[PDB]
Amino acid sequence: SPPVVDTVHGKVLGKFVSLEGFAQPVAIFLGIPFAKPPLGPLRFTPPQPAEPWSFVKNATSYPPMCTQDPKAGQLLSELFTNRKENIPLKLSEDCLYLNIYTPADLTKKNRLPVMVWIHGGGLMVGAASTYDGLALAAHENVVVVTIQYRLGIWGFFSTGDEHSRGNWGHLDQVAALRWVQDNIASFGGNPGSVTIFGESAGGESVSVLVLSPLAKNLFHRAISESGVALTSVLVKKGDVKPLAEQIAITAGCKTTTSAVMVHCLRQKTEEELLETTLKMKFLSLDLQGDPRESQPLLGTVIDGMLLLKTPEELQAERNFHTVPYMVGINKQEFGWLIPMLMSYPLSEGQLDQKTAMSLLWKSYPLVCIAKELIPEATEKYLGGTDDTVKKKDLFLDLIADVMFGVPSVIVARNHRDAGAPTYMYEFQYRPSFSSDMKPKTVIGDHGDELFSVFGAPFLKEGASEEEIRLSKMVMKFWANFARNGNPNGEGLPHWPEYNQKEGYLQIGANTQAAQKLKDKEVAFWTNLFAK
Amino acid sequence: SSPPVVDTVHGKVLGKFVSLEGFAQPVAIFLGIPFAKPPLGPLRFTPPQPAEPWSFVKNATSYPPMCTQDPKAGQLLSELFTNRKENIPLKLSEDCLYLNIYTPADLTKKNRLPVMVWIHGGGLMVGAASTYDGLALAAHENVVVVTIQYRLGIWGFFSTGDEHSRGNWGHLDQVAALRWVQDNIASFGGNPGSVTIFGESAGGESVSVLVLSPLAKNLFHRAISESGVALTSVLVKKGDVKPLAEQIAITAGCKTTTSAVMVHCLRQKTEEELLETTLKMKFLSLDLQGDPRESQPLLGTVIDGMLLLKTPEELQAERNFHTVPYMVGINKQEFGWLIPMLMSYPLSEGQLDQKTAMSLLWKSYPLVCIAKELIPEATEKYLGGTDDTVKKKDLFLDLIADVMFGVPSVIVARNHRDAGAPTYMYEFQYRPSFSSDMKPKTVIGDHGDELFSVFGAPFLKEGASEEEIRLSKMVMKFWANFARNGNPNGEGLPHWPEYNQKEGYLQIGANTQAAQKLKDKEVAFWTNLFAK
Amino acid sequence: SPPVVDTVHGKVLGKFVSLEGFAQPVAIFLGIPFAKPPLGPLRFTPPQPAEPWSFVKNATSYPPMCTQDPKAGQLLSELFTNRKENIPLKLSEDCLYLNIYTPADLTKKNRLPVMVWIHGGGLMVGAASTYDGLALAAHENVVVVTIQYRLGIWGFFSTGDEHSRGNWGHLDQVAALRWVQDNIASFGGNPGSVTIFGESAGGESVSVLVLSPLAKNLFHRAISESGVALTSVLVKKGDVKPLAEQIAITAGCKTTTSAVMVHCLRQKTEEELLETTLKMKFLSLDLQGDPRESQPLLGTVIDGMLLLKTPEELQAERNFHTVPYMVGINKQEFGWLIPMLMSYPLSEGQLDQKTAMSLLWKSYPLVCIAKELIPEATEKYLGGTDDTVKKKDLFLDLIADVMFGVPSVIVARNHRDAGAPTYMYEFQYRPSFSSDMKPKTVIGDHGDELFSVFGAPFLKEGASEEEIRLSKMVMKFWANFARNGNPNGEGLPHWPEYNQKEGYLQIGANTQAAQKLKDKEVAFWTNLFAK
Ligand SMILES: *[C@@H]1O[C@H](CO)[C@@H](O[C@H]2O[C@H](CO)[C@@H](O)[C@H](O)[C@H]2NC(C)=O)[C@H](O)[C@H]1NC(C)=O
Ligand SMILES: CC(=O)N[C@H]1[C@H]([C@H](O)[C@H](O)CO)O[C@@](O)(C(=O)O)C[C@@H]1O
Ligand SMILES: Nc1c2c(nc3ccccc13)CCCC2
Ligand SMILES: Nc1c2c(nc3ccccc13)CCCC2
Ligand SMILES: Nc1c2c(nc3ccccc13)CCCC2
Ligand SMILES: *[C@@H]1O[C@H](CO)[C@@H](O)[C@H](O)[C@H]1NC(C)=O
Ligand SMILES: *[C@@H]1O[C@H](CO)[C@@H](O)[C@H](O)[C@H]1NC(C)=O
Repeated sequence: SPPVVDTVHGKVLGKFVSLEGFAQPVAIFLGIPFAKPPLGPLRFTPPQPAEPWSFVKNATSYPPMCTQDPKAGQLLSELFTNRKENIPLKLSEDCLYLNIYTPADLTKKNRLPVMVWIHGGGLMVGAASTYDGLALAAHENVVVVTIQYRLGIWGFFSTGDEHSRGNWGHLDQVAALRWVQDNIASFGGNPGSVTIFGESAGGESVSVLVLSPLAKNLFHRAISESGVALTSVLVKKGDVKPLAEQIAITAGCKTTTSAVMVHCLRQKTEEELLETTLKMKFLSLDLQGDPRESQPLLGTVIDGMLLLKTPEELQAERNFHTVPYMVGINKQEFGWLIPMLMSYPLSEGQLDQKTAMSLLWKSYPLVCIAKELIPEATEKYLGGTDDTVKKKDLFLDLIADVMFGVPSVIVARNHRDAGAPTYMYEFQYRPSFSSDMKPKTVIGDHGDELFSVFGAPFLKEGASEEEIRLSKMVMKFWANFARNGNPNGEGLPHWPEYNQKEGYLQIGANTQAAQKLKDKEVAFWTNLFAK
Repeated sequence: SSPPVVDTVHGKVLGKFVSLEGFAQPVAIFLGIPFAKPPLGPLRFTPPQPAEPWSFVKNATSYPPMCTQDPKAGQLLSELFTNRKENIPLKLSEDCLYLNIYTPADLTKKNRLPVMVWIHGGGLMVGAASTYDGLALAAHENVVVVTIQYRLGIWGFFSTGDEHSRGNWGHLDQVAALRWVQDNIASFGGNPGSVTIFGESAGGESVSVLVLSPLAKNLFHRAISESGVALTSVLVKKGDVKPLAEQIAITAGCKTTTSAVMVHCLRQKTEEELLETTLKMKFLSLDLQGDPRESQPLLGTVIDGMLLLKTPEELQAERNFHTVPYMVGINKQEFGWLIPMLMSYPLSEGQLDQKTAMSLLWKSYPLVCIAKELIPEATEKYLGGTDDTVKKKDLFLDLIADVMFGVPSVIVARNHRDAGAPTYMYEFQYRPSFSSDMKPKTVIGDHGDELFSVFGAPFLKEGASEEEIRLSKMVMKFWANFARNGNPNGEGLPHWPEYNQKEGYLQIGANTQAAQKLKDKEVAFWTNLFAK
Repeated sequence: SPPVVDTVHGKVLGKFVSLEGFAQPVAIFLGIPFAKPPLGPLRFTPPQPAEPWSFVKNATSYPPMCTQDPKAGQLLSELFTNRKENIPLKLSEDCLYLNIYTPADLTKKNRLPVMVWIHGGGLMVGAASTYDGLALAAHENVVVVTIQYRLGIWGFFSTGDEHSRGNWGHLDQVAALRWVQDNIASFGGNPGSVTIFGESAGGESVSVLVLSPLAKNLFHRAISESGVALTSVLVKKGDVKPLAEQIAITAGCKTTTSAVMVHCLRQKTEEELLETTLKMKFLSLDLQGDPRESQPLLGTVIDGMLLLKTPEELQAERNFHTVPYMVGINKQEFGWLIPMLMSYPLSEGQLDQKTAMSLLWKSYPLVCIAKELIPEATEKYLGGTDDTVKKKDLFLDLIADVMFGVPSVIVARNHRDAGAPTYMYEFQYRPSFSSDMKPKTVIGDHGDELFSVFGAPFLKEGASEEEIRLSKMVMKFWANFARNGNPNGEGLPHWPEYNQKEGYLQIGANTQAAQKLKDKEVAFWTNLFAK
């Protein structure tokens, strides 16, 4: 009969789902509320605990995804899902739910490691239901939890002061982790061993939680995939008041004071805030006016609750409570996916430096390179050869290194020097699940590792023995890390720890260890930004 | 100093004098003259009506607003296509049926200069007349330049397929502006007996549409279509238009019970709600999700029974159209950069394998209409010649350009010629210094590049080489000679052969010379392919 | 291939439908517009000519029915339709359409008689699509046309002055008759021979058209089935201003002036006017307050365009169209359907005079019998027996006679005395198509003749031979009347003309002639109301 688990707030009914090659059916619970719906006065406020229910709550239907651009959200889900057919999702402000995939025999007593997944999507789009934890759970014997949190205006609107601090979405992630602590034992998970992992904005969220005192003791291991707190495009520094006013004005609100803007925005309907979102044209590279004034995403701010100061300052603090941390990147972070989703103005296979400099300046919101420095940056990367074809490839490497490569290594180095176990990787592989619109030459594009991590080869059809093995290896590395804070194990290539030798693992068709990931790039960019 | 005051049928207008270096007679410029009644309220989705007469003098010296459209796309396109020094920021408004006049004539005396009426492009969804400054062309060639505006998007082309909302309101506005020219241009030193209509892209398709429409009879005497004709499928809705109409009404929160209900409901919506609906439909952007055959890139021309009695193809099969001198042209790389960029094509890698190419070509259905079964043959034909992946990408862009512009342009020219009318063709291949900085140096003759020569950008903007200056002078000469005689030829200019059975055409660029049989093989390949 | 006809405003495409045993198929055209949609500023104004269309208009789907109580309209359509299955109809203010059923060979030239049907429904509900003309058209070789007209508030709102005269629905009826004159020949119809017929409110409409100068030359024969201009409830006499104001107030409008009330009601959405309609509780007997103040329906008024004076004044003046006129009633007009639809308070097979008197006073809006006269009226109908079962039956008769019986005979008499051919009938048969909720004892209830007139026995599945025989005879009489202004013909029982002998036909399983229909009832009520 259907699995029924008892949680703090009430009973929940899930369903059993078997996976070829496993005798123990996985118990799946969809749409479990971990907080009170952020509706009405609750919009733009920290999450409150869910209210208890009387009988058995049916947890067998996908929850709606947080309000976001429905077309961009659906496209993204289609490109990222590990399941056979993408699941159409409904939109709603009532989205603070989480899905659980437990391989534990609930009739007995278990304490399996827990892996909490934080999806990406620039903090503007995305959903938990996009990711099916069936394969990872069944193959690695771990409890997989996929959570949701407020996005866009709903999750990050900030006036820069106490009337709307911001980071609601991040507070939601924290609320989910607190929920896991109080309830995961009932699903056969060990609250004493929770690993948080995510990619892109999800990786940046994990990185933020790692530096936050609010998340202390809510997790014991962390994994950031293609995204950290130093990925400047997701973190807003300085005064955020101007942005708040641009949003309120576009929404048809007065900007008399912070309290007035917030109060007015709380009165707007979901559709009105969604229409405001579309007018702001987020997720897109603005090619008009001054690049310095364009804000393609609404993200993390230094609110004073979640983050006491900038991530750059919080890293140097060699004494906070640490946890094993794995930080990785993909070979071509800006190879296709991101540029495509941002309508990046690149269509020619040949790029000249004059144009490169123009594009880089227009890319200010993503790279933050002062106009006076564009020449140096461009010359450093493109002055290499006289092949304009190779020049555009190097240009894509430049964006990638600034957005993910250098930030990741800098975070890893600081985590290491803080005395905590650190691991790094570089993923280079072109999955068969890639979009038909993605050139075959792109290898290790943003998000390419997700298919291996969530066992797509075991849910989706068609996959070479090589792709299947790669997924088994990756899931093993990730689950081993979940269990012991060390990815190593028998039958797996050796993954050196990221110490002073800066060893890291190159993951792909052929997997081996290497040293000094992005060494020269970090040196160059650190000196450039120093100016 | 003393501003020029002209007497129009509806009242007096006051303009301003502007001097262009190299000419004694200052050009009299009149901005924002209304040629129709503001299409507000119950007038939305109906034919344009005559402007109301006014007393005293109407000050015509401020740019009029551009018709309601995506403000970000509208403004960006304006910056990319303007020929003046600084782009003029424009206001949005449903009250947009205005035109600007640039007359080089001496209004104190009598003048009958040839008149050139410009119709801007922008997929019938965006654009403005003010983007194009007629000062240079007017002074340099002694012609009266008129830039007109017309309703765009929902306001200009919403159609229910029946009598409740036939559609083509934007084209009816173009007709009304031409009618205003006939009745008023003489007062500005123009000759209503010699009116030339020219436009680029959607503007070119409009010109082509006017050539095939009974409503435009005796309104123009010469025509020029630049990069766009009535056979550019994407702009001409063929088949049942009801589905698109219902989808627009639904998005606007309207019931679809009957056509009259849809129309009545949309008429009650505010300008902002319709603009929000427009932004939600996400027009002029490649939809990468779902079935490509359901994507609706834009709202456009329909066979309404008033403007167009039947499809363009049928109208030309039978020589049923205005046999005025016609110049049809294209640029070397129509889909080179500007359009793929504005439509958000996924070409960040700049390279492309055949499998990826067939995938995008299929997603490009709304633009090219190539059945999935035919994609392999179409792709093999263009990319199979080389193994280089970057080159393949270049050939892929040529393939899309040939289908949207190249082939349609030649087919139209041939039908116009075979109808015994004077026909001319050209292929523009040059990269202006006024190109966007984000546009690589390898893109030459991209969509819109010829506009800078036609409107004398080298004489209004700065940094033009002597070669570019010489090109613009030659092009304006050709265009104005054509406007004057229906033949572009003149002393001092390369010989431009007429597009007859020999199919001669002019290659315009750094090197300007006559050639023959433009896109001959391509027309043959595609005419056969589309026949299954 | 499909039938394509050329009409003044353009081409229309219909469809061929064959009837078992008929060689030539019937051409059917559904939803042809005969006027411009009465939307926006056209609400509460006379109908305007329809705009022409350019190609071929597809007229093969049923048009919507004019806005009205959706629950009530659907129920009524289901009870009256002659089709095998009732068609669900959509609501819309855009409802000025008509359906055509022509048995003619369109490839030739035909001049078949035309019968224009005006549906009933108290001028508050109803639809043309409820009535299928296939059978009547094929069996009698006549062109059948079913029309629609504005209903309720949209069709009859009147301020009592020039700012909103009222009777928009009747003007819509005139517009359709005008369209028939200009276009019917194209459908094989003869504009020189048009017969208008309807039942209930449609019967009253036909009666009003006979008295209106606006309809001269639009028809040549008329048939009123259970309803005439003397059926008081459908005709507003006196000052209509108070009702106008009550509707305005219910809709949230000010009543400062007529123009202000009209202008305000024009800005209301269809839904708002429908909600106002529901709050008014039309088509329902009000059991609260003074019976004299309740208005169960919005109807005809003496506007000065359609009607220049009350029917009574126009009859005395002998000022009207002297076309052949057939006027009939059913045995039990208030037998079940109407009392049921009005939520009439009667659930006992027995009724005492005291209760009867209270009910009759409550029925004021339907009968207009002053309270001081209630005793005499009641004593005259019930006082003859002690059987309280027979008393309630007699109570229903009294309502029926006052609403239909007497008014019909008086109208027949005035028409006869005006020198025009007149015929009367009394229908007494219980169709097998009656509702399952209608007691078997009710015979000749309101609307029962409709199934015979429209040939339900030929469209519905398996009707008894007796019922089939009755319908063939009725359609025969109706069609002979249509072509000759005299129903008589070969093989049909003799139907005497309604002259000084006052002969009329008793239609039923046994059809025979009789004399002096409701003669004593008319004498009684005429004397009573004269007080
Ligand atoms: C005319 O309209 C009808 C109804 O819209 C079309 O009929 C087809 O679709 C209807 C259901 O959506 C059905 O009622 C019809 O039975 C169905 N069959 C056909 C094709 O007749 C019809 O195609 C239209 N014809 C024209 C000339 O457009
Ligand atoms: C919306 C509108 O009508 N603006 C018009 C303005 C106003 O008339 C003036 O600013 C006076 O208010 O001036 C013009 O006519 C003009 O000078 O050419 C252009 C423009 O169309
Ligand atoms: N996944 C995305 C990320 C970023 N931008 C994006 C923009 C559009 C769609 C997806 C995105 C910025 C860096 C973090 C990841
Ligand atoms: N997106 C388009 C633009 C232009 N023409 C177009 C023609 C067809 C389809 C899309 C188009 C002209 C310049 C502005 C952009
Ligand atoms: N009140 C009346 C109702 C109906 N018809 C009527 C016909 C005439 C006069 C009053 C009527 C049909 C059913 C609903 C009520
Ligand atoms: C739970 O809901 C699902 C549909 O989402 C349904 O299949 C199932 O019957 C429900 N369980 C119970 C017992 O309500
Ligand atoms: C005409 O309009 C211009 C622009 O606003 C203004 O500067 C000028 O004073 C006006 N002249 C007249 C005639 O009012």
